[PDB]
Amino acid sequence: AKRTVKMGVMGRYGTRYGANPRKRAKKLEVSQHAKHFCSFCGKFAFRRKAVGIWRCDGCSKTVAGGAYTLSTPNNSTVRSTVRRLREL
Amino acid sequence: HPHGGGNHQHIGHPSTVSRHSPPGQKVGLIAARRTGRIRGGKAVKGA
Amino acid sequence: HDQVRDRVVRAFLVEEQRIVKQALKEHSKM
Amino acid sequence: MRPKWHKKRIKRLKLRRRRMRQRSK
Amino acid sequence: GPNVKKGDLVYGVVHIFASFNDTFVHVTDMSGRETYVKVTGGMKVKADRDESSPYAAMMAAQDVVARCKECGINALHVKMRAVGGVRTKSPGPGAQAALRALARAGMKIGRIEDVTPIPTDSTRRKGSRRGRRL
Amino acid sequence: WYDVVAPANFEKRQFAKTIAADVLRGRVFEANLADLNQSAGEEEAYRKVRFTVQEVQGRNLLTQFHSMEVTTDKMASLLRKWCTTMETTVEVKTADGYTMRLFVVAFTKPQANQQSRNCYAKQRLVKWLRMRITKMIKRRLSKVQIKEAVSLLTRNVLSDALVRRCNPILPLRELRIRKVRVVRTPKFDAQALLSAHGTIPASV
Amino acid sequence: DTINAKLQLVMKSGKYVLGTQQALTTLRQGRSKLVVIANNCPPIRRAEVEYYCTLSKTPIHHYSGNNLDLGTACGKHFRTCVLSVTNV
Amino acid sequence: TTKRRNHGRSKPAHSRGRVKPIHCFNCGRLTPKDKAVGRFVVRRMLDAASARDVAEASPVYGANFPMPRLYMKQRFCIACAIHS
RNA sequence: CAGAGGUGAAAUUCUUAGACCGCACCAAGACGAACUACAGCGAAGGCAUUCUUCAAGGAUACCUUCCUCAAUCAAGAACCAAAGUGUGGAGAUCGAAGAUGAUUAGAAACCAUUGUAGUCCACACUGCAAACGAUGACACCCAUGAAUUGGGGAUAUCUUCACGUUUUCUGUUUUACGCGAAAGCUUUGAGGUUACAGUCUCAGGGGGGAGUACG
Ligand SMILES: [K+]
Ligand SMILES: [Mg+2]
Ligand SMILES: [Mg+2]
Ligand code: NA
Ligand code: NA
Ligand code: NA
Ligand code: NA
Ligand code: NA
Ligand code: NA
Ligand code: NA
Ligand code: NA
Ligand code: NA
Ligand code: NA
Ligand SMILES: [Zn+2]
Ligand SMILES: [Zn+2]
Repeated sequence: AKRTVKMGVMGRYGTRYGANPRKRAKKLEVSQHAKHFCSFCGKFAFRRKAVGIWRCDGCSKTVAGGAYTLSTPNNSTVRSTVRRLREL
Repeated sequence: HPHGGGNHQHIGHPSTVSRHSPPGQKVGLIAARRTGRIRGGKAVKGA
Repeated sequence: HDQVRDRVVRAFLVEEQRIVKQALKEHSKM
Repeated sequence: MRPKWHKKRIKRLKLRRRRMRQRSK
Repeated sequence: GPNVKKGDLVYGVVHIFASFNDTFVHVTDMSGRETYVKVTGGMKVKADRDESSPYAAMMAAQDVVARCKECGINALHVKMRAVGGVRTKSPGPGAQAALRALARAGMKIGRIEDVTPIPTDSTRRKGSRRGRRL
Repeated sequence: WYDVVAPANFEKRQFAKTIAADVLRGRVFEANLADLNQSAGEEEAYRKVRFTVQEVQGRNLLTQFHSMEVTTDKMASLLRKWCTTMETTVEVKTADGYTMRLFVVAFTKPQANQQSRNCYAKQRLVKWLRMRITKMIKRRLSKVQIKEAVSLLTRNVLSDALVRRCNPILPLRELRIRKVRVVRTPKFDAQALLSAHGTIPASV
Repeated sequence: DTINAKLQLVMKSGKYVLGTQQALTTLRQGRSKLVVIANNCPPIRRAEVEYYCTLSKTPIHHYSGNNLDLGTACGKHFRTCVLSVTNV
Repeated sequence: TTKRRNHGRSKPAHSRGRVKPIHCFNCGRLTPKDKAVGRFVVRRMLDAASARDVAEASPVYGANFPMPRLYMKQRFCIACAIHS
């Protein structure tokens, strides 16, 4: 059965910190405890080991990036520009 | 502290202090060019 | 054993690639 | 008067009624 | 002045800015980085309303010729303009009077061009979406 | 008082006067092409040529080509309600190292026996015409010096090549180069500047 | 798309093999007709296969797709990196 | 009571949904482009009295070379067109 | 170098260390004039600089394949101008609130100078418009003359593809019987209805209270 209506992983806090701060922290907590895609090995295998360290147990590899997510939106621009300049 | 004391909790004097104040007197907003909530664009901060 | 095997194969293949590239450069030069 | 102005008056009265009901409850 | 014979013509550029509020008669060189005389219609009339009138712009032209002949310039290239931009493109009332008074005063008119600014695509202009409710 | 000298591509030099050497250089002087080339074709009267000062010799200012543009009255006149207007922007680098941007405008015309109200073109043919114009301009202007490039544009010999070579694609009422601007210059060379002007006129 | 259709036809009526070890075995036995490798492959791992193909004079095709893409083209629910066709 | 079968604009039953508005020439009011009255005007810079004086004093303009004109497109709101 | 601005007229402003004006340049943010129209595209809301790129959509051509697979809908779902809300950017122009001039018996307004939120972007909400053709979707018949957009078939001109004539399919507009209280509609109906039956679906029952109260 379903155990909470809307308060998900944040249900461990009880009634204790304010609805909006809990709702704001929930998205980052979910993304930080999720599992992310590995471009090499082609599967969902990346897990966080500290505030910016992501580790893939399949390929046995560690990557630097993002506090609560594997890739930040700012890095996509850098990779696109680098690839285009290399193509030139 | 320069701000301590009183029967109510308050600062008796302006909290903007000079750039030439001696150590011990330089507490508060130091050499502030402006105070209050900014309306409009936010400028850059620094010399 | 797997690390030793990987190192052996990598050594051989890299040396072959280097030899081919250098020979191609010299043949273009001459 | 203008129906838009009358609707504004109705909205203001309804908002006041909701606030009064919340305070009185 | 310049080292030329009496017959030889020395050429300048006159910028004529005719809005509804006022009129400008500005004389420069070909580059535009050096100016000789600048007389406006508001320097010859004691009322704000008469600043742009064709009469007021007429006097601004004559006093330009008096000083210009002293500087050693006898011919002018015309560059007329209006407000432009996001505003009206129609020139003001004093544009005709300013140019005509230059010709009768004894200035050799060269080539005439229209240089009012025009936007390829512009910004929003004054007034609401209801316009000016006069 | 100083004198402004145009390069050797134009016949009537010494076209302006002005009223300390560091401040003088860099000024831009504008003149009408009909005055320099001294021709009565009634078509070069609508072209303005700009020159920039690079070196002052005595009281003579030695200039170099800056830009060229058609007057607003002529450009406004060639617009018709039931036609198609096409524009093209081309950037080409010459042999010397000058890179220039060109703007080209073309208009459609109806056929001799056409009985339709309008003469709109098709987007496929407009794109094909645009592709041809940039290809030939990039080819001819990239193998000549700055002196030859100005002569081609001012003498109106490059424009006649497009109208002849692109009329089969679409019937054209008129095709003109609206504006030419120099957007990049190489390093300054004293020897190159003197060669362009040849024998300078004397000034008093 | 042509290569995907051809591989589908081969799988419907032919004999193929998945896996680096089995592909190398087919190359050693001289029972291989074509080898297909995906793009996301480690350099040394792909280099051994390419070296064997060159030595045996066997044609080699580069898929330019993920290993998950190659598995989907093969019509499977698992990722495959190397494919060896023994009978067409 | 419908006054015009085109409702004062050149937009039929259903072929468009929205047309970019433009500012009136005089008051600056925003009106749809197909509803605004639009005229293109070409006018002489100077009138006959002033043109004769300038042409006589100009070594460039004369019988053969004509004087330049001003070409503009003017779009007005329906009110500004009636008053003008 | 002695004013510029603003107005019916002025005052609101700004300017001798100097505005307004003229020339070239630099920075940032919006926006792509004219051509632009009883034109084109989209289910609607909506959509105009060029080049490269990704997945789509309609019409046309066909002696290709399949064989009733369809029309319209409670419940349910998705999208939806502007204003507005939250969190991060950006801040050129314009500009609710406000401030200072005008006007007026009076001006809180209309006019002038400014000016914050807004306006622009990404993500997440809101779910309303004279959201109008004030006209639900699908199918059949129907008179005349215009045009015009896209494709196809047959048989007078120009340059080294465009155009002319006649048919044709799809769109998109202008100008008879019949109908209507009238205004008016009219191959794309508001026609074919007391001579009343092609199919489905959403609303209405004199005017206010009122789209209000309670849930
Ligand atoms: K609408
Ligand atoms: Mg004053
Ligand atoms: Mg303002
Ligand atoms: Na103290
Ligand atoms: Na306190
Ligand atoms: Na306090
Ligand atoms: Na005035
Ligand atoms: Na004034
Ligand atoms: Na349906
Ligand atoms: Na908005
Ligand atoms: Na106002
Ligand atoms: Na926005
Ligand atoms: Na509604
Ligand atoms: Zn991996
Ligand atoms: Zn108006």
